[PDB]
Amino acid sequence: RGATYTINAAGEFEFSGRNEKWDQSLYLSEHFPALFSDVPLAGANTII
Amino acid sequence: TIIAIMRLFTPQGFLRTDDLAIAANFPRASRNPQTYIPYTNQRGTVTNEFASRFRTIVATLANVVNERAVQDDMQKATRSCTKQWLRHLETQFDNIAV
Amino acid sequence: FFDTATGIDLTKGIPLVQDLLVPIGVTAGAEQSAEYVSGLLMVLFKVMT
Amino acid sequence: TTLSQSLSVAQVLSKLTLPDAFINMILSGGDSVVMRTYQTEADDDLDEGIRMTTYDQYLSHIRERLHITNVPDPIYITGASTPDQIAASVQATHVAVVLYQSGVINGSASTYLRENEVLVVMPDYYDVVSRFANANLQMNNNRYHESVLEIADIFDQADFIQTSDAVRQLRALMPTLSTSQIRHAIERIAQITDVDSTDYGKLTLRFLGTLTRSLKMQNAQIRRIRPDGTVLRYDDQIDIEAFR
Amino acid sequence: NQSAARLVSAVKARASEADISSIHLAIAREVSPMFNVHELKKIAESFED
Amino acid sequence: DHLSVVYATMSNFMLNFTNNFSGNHATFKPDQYVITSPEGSYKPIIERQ
Repeated sequence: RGATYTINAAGEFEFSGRNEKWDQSLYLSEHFPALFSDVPLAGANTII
Repeated sequence: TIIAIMRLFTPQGFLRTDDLAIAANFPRASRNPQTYIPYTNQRGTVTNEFASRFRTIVATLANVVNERAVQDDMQKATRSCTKQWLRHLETQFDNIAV
Repeated sequence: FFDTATGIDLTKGIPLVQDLLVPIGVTAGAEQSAEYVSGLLMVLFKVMT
Repeated sequence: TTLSQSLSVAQVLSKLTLPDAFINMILSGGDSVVMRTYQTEADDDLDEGIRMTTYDQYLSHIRERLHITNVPDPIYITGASTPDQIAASVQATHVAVVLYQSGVINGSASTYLRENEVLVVMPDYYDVVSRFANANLQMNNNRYHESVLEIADIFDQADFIQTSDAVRQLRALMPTLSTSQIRHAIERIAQITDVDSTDYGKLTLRFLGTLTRSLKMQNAQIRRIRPDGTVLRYDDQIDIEAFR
Repeated sequence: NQSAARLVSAVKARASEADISSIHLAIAREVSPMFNVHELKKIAESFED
Repeated sequence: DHLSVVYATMSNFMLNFTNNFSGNHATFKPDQYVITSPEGSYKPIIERQ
C-alpha cells in the first residue's frame, strides 16, 4: 500500500506505494506516516 | 530435499562486461570479456535485497536442523539455542550487507 | 520635549538627525540635506510613541 | 511566579520589533514597477496614454500583492473584450490591472484604457503597436516615456500600504534608498530609544539573542502555506481575524 | 533468575538512559508551542529476540 | 487526578498560544504560518533547522 500517504483535497487517502524511510524533514510536508492511518487493509489486519 | 538445499548455494550476482578494459584496448583472453561481480549495488533501499537472501537461507536451514533435532528427540533448550544463533547470523548480516 | 535625548537638533529651526538616512555614493559633506528628512521621521516617531 | 514571567516576555517582544515597524510603515509604498506610456493621439503629454508594463515585471511586484489583498485574478483581455468587461475587472480587483493574452484590442476598449489609466500587462515588448487596433494611427513603436510607477500609486488600503498625503511627500524628500540604508535606519532608532525592561526582561534578550536583521519586512503579512510550499490566500473561516 | 537474563539485559539497557530530570522537562512538552521540529533520540535496535 | 489538572491549567497560560493535538493521529498537522513578503523570501514559523 505504501509507507507514506498524502491527503487529497476531496478527502481521500492517496497512498504513495513506495517503501521509504521517514525523516523529520517530511513532518512539515504533506506526507504522513502510514502506520497511523487507522485504515484497515485486507491481509495485514494484525499490523493495523 | 537434496536438490532444494543445493538451491541455497546459488550466487546472487550479475555479469558485467569489461567496458573500461575493452576501450582501453587491454589484453583479454576471450571474445566478450565478462566477469562475475558477487552482488549488485543496493542504493536507496530500506530492506537490503542481498541481506534478504540470507533471510530465506536460514529459514530453510532452521527447518533442516529442526527435523534433524526432533528425529533424535534432543532437548528443547539445546534446540532453542541453535535457532537463537541462526538468527544472530541474521542480525550480524544486516550490519555488513550495507 | 524634542530634547537632546532623542537626537533631534532644533538649533537651526528644522529638526536634524545625524545618521538615520544617509545617502551613499556622494561626497562626504553632501548628507546634510537628508538630515531634515530623517528629522521629520523622529518627530513623527516621537509623537507616535 | 508564572504571570510575571509571561507578561515580561509579552512586554519585551511587543517593543522589540518597534523600530522594525516604523520605517517599513513609511516605506510600505516605496516599491516601484517600470511601466511605459504609449501616447495615442496628437500633442499628448509624457503620461497621457496607455500605461503598459511587462509580465516579468507584473509577476514579481504586483501579482504577489494581489494574493495578499484577497481579490480575484485579473481578466485576460483578448481583443473581443468590451469596455464593460474591463470595468468588471477594475471593480472586482480594486487595482486597474488587466492581462493580455492575444488578439487585437479594438478602439472601443482603447478609449477606455486611456481615460481610467488601466495598467495593461504584456508578455513582451515585441511589436507592441500591432497588438492594438490603432485606428487613429498616431501610436508609434518608438513613442513612449519609460517612467516608474510606485506601488502606493495603484494600491490603497487602510492597513497594508500607507499612502496618505503626508507620507507621499516624505518619499519624495528621501534619497535613493537601499536594503543597506534601511538596515542602518533601524539600527539608529534602536540606538535612540533604548526600551524599558524588568529583571526578567533582560534575561530573555540575552538568551535569543542577536540575529534580527535577516528577514525583510516590506509588506510583511502573516499567511498560511500549503505543505507543498506555496502561500495560500487569506480565509475568513480558518485564520484568526488578527492575521488578515 | 537465570532464564530471564536475556530480558533484564534489555530493560536495564534501555532503562539506564533516559535522563532524570528530563522527566520534569518533558511534561512541559506536552503543552508548549513548537517552533523547532522535534526529532527522536536514535534508538538503534534489531528486533531479534 | 493530579497530572491532568496541571495540563488543564498549563494550557491556559499566555505563551502556550498554539493548538498542540486534535485527537486523531491520522490527520492532524500543525498550521504552518509564515511571514510572507513580496520583497523577500518568506520565513516559516515551524521549521526544522
